[PDB]
Amino acid sequence: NQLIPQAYISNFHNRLTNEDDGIPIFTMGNAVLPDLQDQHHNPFNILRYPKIRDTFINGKVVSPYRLSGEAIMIPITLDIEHM
Amino acid sequence: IMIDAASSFVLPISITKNVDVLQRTDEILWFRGPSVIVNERIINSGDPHLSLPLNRNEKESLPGPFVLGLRPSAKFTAHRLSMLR
Amino acid sequence: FETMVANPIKVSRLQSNGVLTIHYSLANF
Repeated sequence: NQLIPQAYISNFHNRLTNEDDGIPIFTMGNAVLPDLQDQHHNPFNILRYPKIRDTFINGKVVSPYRLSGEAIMIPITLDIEHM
Repeated sequence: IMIDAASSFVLPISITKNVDVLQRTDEILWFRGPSVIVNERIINSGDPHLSLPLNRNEKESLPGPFVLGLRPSAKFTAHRLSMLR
Repeated sequence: FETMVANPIKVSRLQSNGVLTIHYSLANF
């Protein structure tokens, strides 16, 4: 028991529409993330960081999507308004 | 013969003014029988006061109950406190 | 004072033996 499953959280669209994160895709201690600070082997400690209970509370469950001699590179722009 | 009787009771009136010396719950616990006072826990199993040998009306006022209770002598306790430090 | 029926303290044997002292095992949101 007491182990987190390895997947099933894909909280990406809420950070696309967070309005604090400067992502230009959509329009409509003192550290922030514990990637240098140990937590003495309780996962519950990671719930003190304000951007990480954001990904457990506002998360969802996703299902995994399943699937020449010289390259020619072409840049492609994408500009679509939608709702 | 049952086992799971309550055998302790508490009265509702808070009389907790002069009671800091009794056994409190944390009120006052009131049991269904008295206590039992035991003088000394360890019996002294030899000692012809108690063993009664079969060889050879007399009274003897022994000092205290401490004869019948295996007390250590003080020279060992001082030796062990010297061995302490 | 002689009409003051006392309150039994029940022990409830399974409470007396081994009671320990759930979100704090982080696997259940």
